[PDB]
Amino acid sequence: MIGLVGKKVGMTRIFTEDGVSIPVTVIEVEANRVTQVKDLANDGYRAIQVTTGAKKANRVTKPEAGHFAKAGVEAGRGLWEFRLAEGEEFTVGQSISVELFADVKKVDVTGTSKGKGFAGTVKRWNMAGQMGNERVTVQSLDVVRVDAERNLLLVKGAVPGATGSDLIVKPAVKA
Amino acid sequence: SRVAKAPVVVPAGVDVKINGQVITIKGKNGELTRTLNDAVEVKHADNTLTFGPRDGYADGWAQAGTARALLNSMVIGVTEGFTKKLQLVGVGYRAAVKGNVINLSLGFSHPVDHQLPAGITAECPTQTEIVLKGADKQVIGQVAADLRAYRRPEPYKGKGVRYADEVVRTKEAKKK
Amino acid sequence: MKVRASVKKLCRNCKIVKRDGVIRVICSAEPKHKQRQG
Amino acid sequence: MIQEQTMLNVADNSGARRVMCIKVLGGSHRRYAGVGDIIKITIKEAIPRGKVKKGDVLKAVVVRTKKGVRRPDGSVIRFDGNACVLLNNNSEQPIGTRIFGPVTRELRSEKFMKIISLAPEV
RNA sequence: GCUGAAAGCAUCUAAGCACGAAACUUGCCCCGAGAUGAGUUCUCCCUGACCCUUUAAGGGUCCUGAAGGAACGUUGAAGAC
RNA sequence: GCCAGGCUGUCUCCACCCGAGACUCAGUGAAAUUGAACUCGCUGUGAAGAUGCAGUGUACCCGCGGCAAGAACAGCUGAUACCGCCCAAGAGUUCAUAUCGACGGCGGUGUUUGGCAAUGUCGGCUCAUCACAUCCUGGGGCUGAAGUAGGUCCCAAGGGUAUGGCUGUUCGCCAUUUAAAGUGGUACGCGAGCUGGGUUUAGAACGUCGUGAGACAGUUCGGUCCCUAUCUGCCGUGGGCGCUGGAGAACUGAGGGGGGCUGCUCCUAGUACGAGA
RNA sequence: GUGAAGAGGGAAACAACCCAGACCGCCAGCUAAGGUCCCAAAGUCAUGGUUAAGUGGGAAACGAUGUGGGAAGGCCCAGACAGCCAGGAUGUUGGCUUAGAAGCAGCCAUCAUUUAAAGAAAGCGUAAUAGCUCACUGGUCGAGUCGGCCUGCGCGGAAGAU
Repeated sequence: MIGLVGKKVGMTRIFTEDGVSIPVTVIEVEANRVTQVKDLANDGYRAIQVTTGAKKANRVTKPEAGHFAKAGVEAGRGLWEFRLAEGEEFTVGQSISVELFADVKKVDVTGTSKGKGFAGTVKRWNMAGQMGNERVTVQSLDVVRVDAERNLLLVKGAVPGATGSDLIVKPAVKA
Repeated sequence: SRVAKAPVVVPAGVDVKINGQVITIKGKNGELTRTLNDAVEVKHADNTLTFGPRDGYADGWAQAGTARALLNSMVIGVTEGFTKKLQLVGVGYRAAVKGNVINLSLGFSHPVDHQLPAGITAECPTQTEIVLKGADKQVIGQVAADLRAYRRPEPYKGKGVRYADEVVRTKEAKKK
Repeated sequence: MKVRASVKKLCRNCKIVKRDGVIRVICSAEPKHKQRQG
Repeated sequence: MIQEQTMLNVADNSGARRVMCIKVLGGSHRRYAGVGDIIKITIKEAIPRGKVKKGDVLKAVVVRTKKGVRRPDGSVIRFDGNACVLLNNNSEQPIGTRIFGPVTRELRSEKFMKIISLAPEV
């Protein structure tokens, strides 16, 4: 349906009752309120613009400050878009929590891999060029635990990006 | 040519509308439309449908006969119901029919369902052998094509007997 | 099936059909006599 | 972990002392084999009189691995070396009725139901 | 392949007229409006004056210097620069 | 002169760390080459692979770090030889083409033998591109298909299409796996990319020819593997400009990047039924 | 003859293919080969025919069944071609190699009554039976139909170059 943007914190192991160690990646998912709504009539497609974080007033460009003021919400650290699946729509300022992912069991994570210097031909292809800092998606990941009251998200395996890197989690298209 | 030079009697209760190339046939069974080829200028000719090809077409006579044949068929169908039609089905394995779905087990490990194209006078007089009817007129387009494509009582073993009421062939079996 | 240049009626039950610009021979008795390229 | 031309120990009373690996099976274009995988090995030393003779080439399975294997809880089983027991294509029941050292719990395969009984030391 | 004549039998087709191979393309992921055809949407900022000429996509003068960027410092899991 | 054993990243696979260069700042600074350049890909022709000739398509202008894709060997003809086809005697339990198919004719090839008269040449490594005229994943037709397996034909290039001993070897034989371990063009691809295993730049060595320098598809050793790759092409990233008052963000999207592999078992299931097998 | 030692135009490029021998200058007109959809200048020009396949816009020898036509030939309202609501009855379960070939394997005749009409027999399937068709014969509609030659082109042949 619709995904949310979060911040990567770290990854560790979670022990099940039966005694199985499972890797989990920690994602802090703040309530991503909606700033603008795009529709077929005006914008040509259905979408919603979500924002997260918090920027200082002195560190926010006046155009961005006005844009956030129009939506009547505090200025975030960035804006992201998610295409609707012809389902229920949303309204400006509608905060979205992690409760949506509490009943999905399958999520896909997109983000920017850690930047690296030039990698030789053998190192890259196994042509040589800079690696990292490009969008990459890993799909078909299962959410282990969800903490709504703490804005926490755990998924199995590893996700692109280092500590503090922003990532996007969306419902698993494949199934 | 020979088919074209054959006026087709249209009995009472059948309405024929000739909107240029468009041919509309109505009757007891229901509505029926068929856009005819532009090479034929068939005259309405109440109580008949005399066909005369338009000048300037080499394919005029064959097109006129092609029209005549199925125009007569459609007329005597809308008056009685697809004179020129049948069907064939009761499909030789564990199966059933309900609503607009014929559920089947044609030699597969999973059921195969053929969608009934919005209208069918389904029946099951006997278990499994070839038969069916005319009432469905235009909705009978193929229908049995999916039934035979999945399996056509393989013409070696006869593993599962034919269809609704009549017969089908087979010859000798080794492996099941 | 046969794809020879020349197609002829091997038996009585052979019919010549021009399909997609190709002259084929269709036999209702034995499929073996079916040849594609005319 | 076992690779091509790897030294394996002996964990049976068949009389073998040193066995060498010649080919690796269990997967097309496979470079490594696991503990629960079949390998092709030969014999370097044999007892004076016995069923096993020098030069024989036959299947075998690794019971203990120097690299070790992982566990769902994070535990790891590690040994001082690699131990392998010879297996035959026909009559899979190995001649050796006694196995030196312990064994892991991954021998619950269909073909390894007769070996769990042996190796009393776990 | 349901009906099926032309050509009282028949036929994949002439006509009412549907399935179907992983073959093909979408669908699955990423770059992409320098796409000069230079795309769509939101927001923010400027609301002065005078003179001259070859009198109009004109020029110059005094004041003004908006948002934003760049300039420099700490630097980074970004980086040859 | 030989054997057995211990012994290291030579490799499966490379992983990480310390110095000197590679990159930037401040100054010194020369050459090989140079007719002039506003120095694109493909098709066609050309003293015969065209950045410069005809056609077609793409590309805003200028920089930076990069992998290096840029007589002997390689003109006219085709008897010879190979390839595909047509007819077709016959084999096939009767039935020429399910499968082979004798005697014949027809065309294409420059893949052998042939006839006329400073372009560094066979291999192995890296790197690949393209047609199917398909080895496989294959489906679809015929079957002498009472079946998987299969015997033969239409299409499919989307993808895959080995390891070791004899050769320098192309090729071929052998053993083990796989789904197969494909056919060919790319100067019988690729030496201003990597080594030269014999041949075939320069040296010298042995036998022969000539008094002589020298020569030998007679045979070993090693063999600058020459050319500041200026420049052509491509990955990445920057400086300027335009999108028409200026600016910060979020994106639709014309097009473009590459992958569509697969073994075993399970329940289905000793299932369809089949005289049984 | 050309180039050598002749420029220029056409054949998309091109020196041996076609037209054509440059004294100089003109923003004049008429021609040769070649063109008159555009690129790029000229007829989307008139009449008579071929073409349904982009063959034109690449191909030989050799073999047929498409239209346009020619010579014609056979059967045809005492009604032809395709047709079939109707018939295909009886010994000929045959002697013969009796294992059953009975027409559907062969030695064999290849006869004979009903006859508006039927053969001691052409296909499908049965161990052979049996059974369904076709040769011909009754009835309606019915007018044309069938096999080869000549050919210009459509065709095979035919598979051509990142």
